[PDB]
Amino acid sequence: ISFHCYDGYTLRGSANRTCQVNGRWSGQTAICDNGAGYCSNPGIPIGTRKVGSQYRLEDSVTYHCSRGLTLRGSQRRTCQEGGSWSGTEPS
Amino acid sequence: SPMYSIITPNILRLESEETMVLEAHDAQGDVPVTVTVHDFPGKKLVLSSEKTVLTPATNHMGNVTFTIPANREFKSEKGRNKFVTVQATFGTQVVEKVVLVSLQSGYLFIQTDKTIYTPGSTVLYRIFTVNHKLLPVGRTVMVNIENPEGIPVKQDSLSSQNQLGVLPLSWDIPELVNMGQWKIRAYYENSPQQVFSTEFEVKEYVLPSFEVIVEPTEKFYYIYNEKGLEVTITARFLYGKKVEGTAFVIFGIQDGEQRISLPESLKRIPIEDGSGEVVLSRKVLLDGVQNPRAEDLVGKSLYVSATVILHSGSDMVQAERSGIPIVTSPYQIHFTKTPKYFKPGMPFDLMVFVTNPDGSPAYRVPVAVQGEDTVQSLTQGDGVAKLSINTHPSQKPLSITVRTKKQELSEAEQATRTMQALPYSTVGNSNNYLHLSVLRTELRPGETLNVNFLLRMDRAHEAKIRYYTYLIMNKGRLLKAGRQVREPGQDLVVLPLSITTDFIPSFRLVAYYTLIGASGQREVVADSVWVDVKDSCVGSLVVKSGQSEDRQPVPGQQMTLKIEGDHGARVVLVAVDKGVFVLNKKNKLTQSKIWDVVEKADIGCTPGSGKDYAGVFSDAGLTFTSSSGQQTAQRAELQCPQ
Amino acid sequence: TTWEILAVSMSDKKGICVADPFEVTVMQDFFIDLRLPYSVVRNEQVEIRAVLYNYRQNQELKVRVELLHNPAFCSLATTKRRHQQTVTIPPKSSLSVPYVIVPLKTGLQEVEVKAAVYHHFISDGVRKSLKVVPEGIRMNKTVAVRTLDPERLGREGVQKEDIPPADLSDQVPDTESETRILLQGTPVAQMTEDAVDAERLKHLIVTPSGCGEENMIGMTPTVIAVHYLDETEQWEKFGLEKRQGALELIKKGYTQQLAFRQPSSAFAAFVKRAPSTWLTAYVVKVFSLAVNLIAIDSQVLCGAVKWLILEKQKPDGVFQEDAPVIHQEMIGGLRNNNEKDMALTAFVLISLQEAKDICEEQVNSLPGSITKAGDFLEANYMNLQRSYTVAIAGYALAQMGRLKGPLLNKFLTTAKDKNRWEDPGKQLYNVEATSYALLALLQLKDFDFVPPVVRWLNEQRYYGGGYGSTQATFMVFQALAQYQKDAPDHQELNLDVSLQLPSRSSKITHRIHWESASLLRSEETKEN
Amino acid sequence: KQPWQAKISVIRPSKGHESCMGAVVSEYFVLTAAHCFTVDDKEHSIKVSVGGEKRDLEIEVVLFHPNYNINGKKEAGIPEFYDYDVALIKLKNKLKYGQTIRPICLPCTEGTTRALRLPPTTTCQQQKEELLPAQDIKALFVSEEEKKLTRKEVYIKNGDKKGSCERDAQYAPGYDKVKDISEVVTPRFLCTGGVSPYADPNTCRGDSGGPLIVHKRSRFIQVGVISWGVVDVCKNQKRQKQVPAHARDFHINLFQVLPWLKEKLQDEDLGFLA
Ligand SMILES: *[C@@H]1O[C@H](CO)[C@@H](O[C@@H]2O[C@H](CO)[C@@H](O[C@@H]3O[C@H](CO)[C@@H](O)[C@H](O)[C@@H]3O)[C@H](O)[C@H]2NC(C)=O)[C@H](O)[C@H]1NC(C)=O
Ligand SMILES: *[C@@H]1O[C@H](CO)[C@@H](O[C@@H]2O[C@H](CO)[C@@H](O[C@@H]3O[C@H](CO)[C@@H](O)[C@H](O)[C@@H]3O)[C@H](O)[C@H]2NC(C)=O)[C@H](O)[C@H]1NC(C)=O
Ligand SMILES: *[C@@H]1O[C@H](CO)[C@@H](O[C@@H]2O[C@H](CO)[C@@H](O[C@@H]3O[C@H](CO)[C@@H](O)[C@H](O)[C@@H]3O)[C@H](O)[C@H]2NC(C)=O)[C@H](O)[C@H]1NC(C)=O
Repeated sequence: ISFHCYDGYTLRGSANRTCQVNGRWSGQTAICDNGAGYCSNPGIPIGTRKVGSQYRLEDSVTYHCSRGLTLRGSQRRTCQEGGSWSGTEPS
Repeated sequence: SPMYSIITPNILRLESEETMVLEAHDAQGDVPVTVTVHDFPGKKLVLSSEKTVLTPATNHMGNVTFTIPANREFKSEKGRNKFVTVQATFGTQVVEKVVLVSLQSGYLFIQTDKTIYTPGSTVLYRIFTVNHKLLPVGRTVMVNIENPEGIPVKQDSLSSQNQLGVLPLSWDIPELVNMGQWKIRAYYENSPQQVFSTEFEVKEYVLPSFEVIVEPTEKFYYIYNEKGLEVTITARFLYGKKVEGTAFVIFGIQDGEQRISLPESLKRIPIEDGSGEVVLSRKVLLDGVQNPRAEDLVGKSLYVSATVILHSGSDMVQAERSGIPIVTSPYQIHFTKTPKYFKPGMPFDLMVFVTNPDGSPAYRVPVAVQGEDTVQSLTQGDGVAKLSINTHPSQKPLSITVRTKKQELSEAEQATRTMQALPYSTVGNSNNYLHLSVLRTELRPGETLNVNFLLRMDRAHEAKIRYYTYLIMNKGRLLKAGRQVREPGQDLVVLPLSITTDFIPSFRLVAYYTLIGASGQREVVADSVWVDVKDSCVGSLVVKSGQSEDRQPVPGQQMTLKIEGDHGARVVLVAVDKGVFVLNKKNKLTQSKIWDVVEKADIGCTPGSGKDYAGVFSDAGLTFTSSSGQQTAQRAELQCPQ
Repeated sequence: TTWEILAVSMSDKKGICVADPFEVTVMQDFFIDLRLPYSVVRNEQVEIRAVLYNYRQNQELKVRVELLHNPAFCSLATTKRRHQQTVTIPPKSSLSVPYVIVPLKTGLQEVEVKAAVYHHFISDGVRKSLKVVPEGIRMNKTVAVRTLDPERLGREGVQKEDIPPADLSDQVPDTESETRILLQGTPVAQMTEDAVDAERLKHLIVTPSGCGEENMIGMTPTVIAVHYLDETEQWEKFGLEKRQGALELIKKGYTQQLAFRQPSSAFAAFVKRAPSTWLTAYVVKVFSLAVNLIAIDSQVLCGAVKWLILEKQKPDGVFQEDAPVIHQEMIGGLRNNNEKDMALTAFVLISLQEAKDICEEQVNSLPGSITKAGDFLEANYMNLQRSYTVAIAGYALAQMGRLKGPLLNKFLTTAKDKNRWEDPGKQLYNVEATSYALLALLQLKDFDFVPPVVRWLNEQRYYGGGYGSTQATFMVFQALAQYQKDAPDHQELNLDVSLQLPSRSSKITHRIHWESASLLRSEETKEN
Repeated sequence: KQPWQAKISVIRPSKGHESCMGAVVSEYFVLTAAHCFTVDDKEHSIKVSVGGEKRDLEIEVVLFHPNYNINGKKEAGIPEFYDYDVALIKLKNKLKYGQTIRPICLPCTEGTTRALRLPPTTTCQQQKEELLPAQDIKALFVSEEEKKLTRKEVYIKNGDKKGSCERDAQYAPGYDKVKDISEVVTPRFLCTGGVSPYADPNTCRGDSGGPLIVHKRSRFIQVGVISWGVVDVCKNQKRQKQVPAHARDFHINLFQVLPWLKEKLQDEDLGFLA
């Protein structure tokens, strides 16, 4: 599957991703970002659901996997001072 | 004696190409012309400089193009209006005139993707940057986003250079934000006084599943109609299917902005097969105002609100149709396209504009002048009827009252309007006039137009007339200028004019002749006419289904989209749910709204003629200056009078 | 639904064209329509309606519809039990399925409902989301509204304003609070006066005629009127087009004045008359202000200056008058002989400084003579008495930057009622003295003493012209034209507003200028 | 706190002392600007100090970029031309790494790939998408405030505000009559400073040649060299507390000078990518 953003957005991460033999998608996570937040867009890893559209300072996002799947990583991430989200990217 | 003339538009624009026409009457041999443009005042720098030679083989003509430079001399904002020192030298004779300059660089159109947004979403918006010819250009544009209180929240300074005149932008909505009508304002960096805006609403909502169209049987309401006002309620789903349920419909009156509701008119009708009928009776309406006279309701409007509820009780939709005016006559007469100046002894052409009470044009309506009844013109699809009356050679003001002779209707229900036309003041009472009459039909690109020149003068000086001079005004610029010959004895000559795509939406046509009769004085008589073209695209852009119809597609299915447009064109797209237009059908970008902005920025005010020869040019938006002393009046206002 | 596709094209040759809306209808035969509200309160039991539509022509459906379990909601669907019922839907009809839920946690939660039909391979599922807003009423409190102005409210140029934390003793347990801080600049609109109306200045277009001094009485109200009308932009209300008729009258008096120029590069009333110091210097004052309208030769203007420096300048800097002019009405305040050495030296020194930027290369003794003439005015400035001599010697010292100390205090306190420097005697000299001191107030860039001075010159309504009005028309419309060019529309806005919060480590600094004023700079903080 | 910062001093015959700065990139090379030196300046008259040491280190050669030409636009009326304003300083003595002297990492190397926790298959185009994206990028530079070094956090206008930043070069001295504004601003440039979105501190004349550093995950990566500015807000008395709004500063993008940097540092064990 391939990714392509709307007008006025910059695509970072792998634009072309491939499902491998280990049940995981290749490359990095595709993110469409406009560059309007203090932190960058944490994006949506494939299989997750992100709750939180504001990417300002002191904001938070929560992640949930699908049915029968186990979250690895941080369920909640928080934008810190300096432009770096707390925790780690889920999968 | 040789005569040298110069014609320039009324207002010149920054960074744009304007056209300049040079002539030399009663001359033989070549005349070298050196034209130099300076700023006002004092002549500090040369803004433009062009040269040409007037050959008698071209009948002493030569169109010259220049451009106001983008220099920082027009930097002061306290100056309000800007002027230039325009100067042309015909060999040894210098002719000059001060011309008004506007700071405007073009037009700016703002497209949004939706008309209403929730908190937490993101607003996508494009900005199209074009000049005065509706062609793309690269400038610096300042962009503002305002709250309902009118305070700008986010400011930017972008450039449309190397982007093909399309500026994609975005803005996120916070979760906690003020509801109401937000605003997006934008302007050019060189013209900050000319601001262009588009609104959008912010509301907490969910999308409905069906629309309700509230349309009455007529687009008005007659007072003495004993049947009342019948209103049809149409309710269908978004996907085309029809709606079963129940509706709640209530009428009301509106006087200005103070609304007075009518609780006596509450009805509950079932909606079967997506249709329903409801009637407001006249006895209920006359009992609500407590008015024994029925003639005082003329002027007020009526508004209907409907609320349809499904049989499952899962969704309901409120809809409203307002501005249904109560009138004695179903037609209105406006002389807004008709000239206010006539010529004695010559036929006068009236451009009658007939409207429905909601503003739409009327089809097939007889129009005859009261007190004459000779010509009974019928309305076209654009609502225009063509009349003509014979006039007496007198300088009395002409009071014309025009009525309608529509059948299936009495004379008390007919419309009327009276205007006053002032006589054209001649030069020296020589009674030399010139009339311009044109076949009024819907003009489309590709057709040819027959323009007629009628000359009324004495026979002692008609042999000196050998040529006419016509000029085309379109979108505040000069488009084409030429000559039209005349032999002695010909009272009428016809110019065939080809109609291209560049005359859209309308154009004005001026003409003049020049001669010396009796005493050695140069006489100039002129006339103008405004002709509307079919408001369509300059190019073309159609979007249809690339897949050969098939059936109605399934959610998740791929489809092919056929995009049909001009070559080398950047096409931008948007796909909107039609459940958005149920809540807000305002602020849609259409082609007809674009031509409404271009037509309201023209430098010509009066739709035809003037009080004298110099009043024709200033009311059509032109400047004239000659070597014999005849000029036009100054213009210090960027807008029209009143 | 139905999608309405709008398209806009952009060709470089054809231009713009917005397409007609093209409609694509998307529909299925069996589907669920999940109708959800915009927000539900946490722990409030609400009922949602899942409508199942059957658009088949003549086939009734037996459907088993089931609601999926979510831990964020409390319904009858659990982890070890399915909430599924089987219903029968007649053809060309719909059936509403009621479902009760209780949301358990704030945020954006998810609801999914699936269904499938009996003995056929048709199924559908809908997964939409709804906001779980926590319990309570949304409220806002204003913590502080403080007006920011350093130097006024502050000290030394800085202003410190401390903000206390909010109350929030009535807050809902386990809810988020957000504090918004707003910065807003206030626009100012100061200075500027109404210029003298051009309808009152019709009588100043005078054709000059006469001898060497009668030419200058006619040249003066025509040169100074074009200089005043070009800066105030009142050619529309004057009538326009008459500028060219007045530009030819300026070239008429320039030609007649050179006919009385002596071979010593000086000017007199006649060619057999001895050269004059005042008439040569007043020619320099008019000709240097007339370089913006027509052409001015370099060999006559600097030669008049070179005759004023090498021949008629003592090494003290004092300019002595050899032969005075015949018309004593054109000299103005110089007719009164009180301090002739301080008023005539100040009259020529303004003419040397208004021609300083013109004759710097030809006459190399001009930066020397300006230094020589400016030192004589500085010594005896503390001994002047008449209000005209203080005004004429204050503008000759301000163009170099030497009106400071005890000399600057004597210049401002001579004004009676702080609006006029009138002498006890001669109305024409008091009208001229207010305009000499106004030109010194605009060279110092002291805009505080200016608006009472300009308001007195406009309320007097002196429109120039007449006998003895040569200096009185030349100076009032020179100072009032200098006023309209040096007038600001606003005072400075430049606010170095830095915000230190104890929750962070960096200072949040904004600079609010005039163009970026009226623009809120929101900084949100969820910590109180 | 800033071990990589070099202080460069050039003594000229009665012209004065040129106080520039640089960045320690290896054991032998110090990266700085090119307009601090000319062809007439000899190596005995150029002294570089690092680590706060009182002594001056002696140099071997100053390597200019081959495209640098400051007077190459005097025909067009432009006195200055700061395109490709980078230079390397090869020292005479090897630098010993300790607690006060350490290098600064550079774009498109092996150590930069592990410092961002990227896979080793990361290309040089993938790293340019990481350090300089199309947004407003948080960065910092090093300045000298009263004989003491301090950091000034700025924002890199690389997104939609890149257009508003670059058009403010018309107000620079000598550039007041330049026709095309893109003639003096090549794509080898980055833009910092201004009022939107914040009030960034501006670079002084003494901070010229310094590094434009990006702090990400407690590590410091240099992405640019300080070149020139439109408005001189520093007068060696304080910082002029009323700056204008168009006071922008320009830098040299290190992603555009990579084939010259890879050639001159090929024997330095930096491990540039292919
Ligand atoms: C990611 O992978 C996609 C393919 O999966 C790459 O798309 C390739 O893009 C090129 C454009 O340089 C395509 O060439 C063009 O194809 C159109 C087809 O309509 C043809 O009309 C043009 O004349 C031109 O040949 C190419 O077809 C396309 N590849 C495929 C398989 O379709 C894309 O470049 C990759 N991007 C990255 C960042 O890796
Ligand atoms: C100013 O005058 C010049 C010269 O007369 C104009 O240039 C001419 O422009 C037309 C339009 O592109 C050229 O083609 C002509 O088109 C008409 C279309 O109906 C056709 O009937 C003619 O036979 C002709 O082919 C024409 O070749 C070109 N040059 C000359 C020497 O005529 C120019 O358009 C004028 N500009 C304005 C603003 O009036
Ligand atoms: C947060 O504080 C504001 C105080 O400013 C509370 O009142 C709200 O104030 C605004 C501004 O006056 C109102 O907007 C206006 O409403 C009027 C109708 O009364 C309309 O004509 C104007 O065009 C404008 O839109 C707003 O209605 C008002 N809110 C109300 C009355 O509910 C605000 O309520 C506070 N918010 C919360 C969540 O407590």
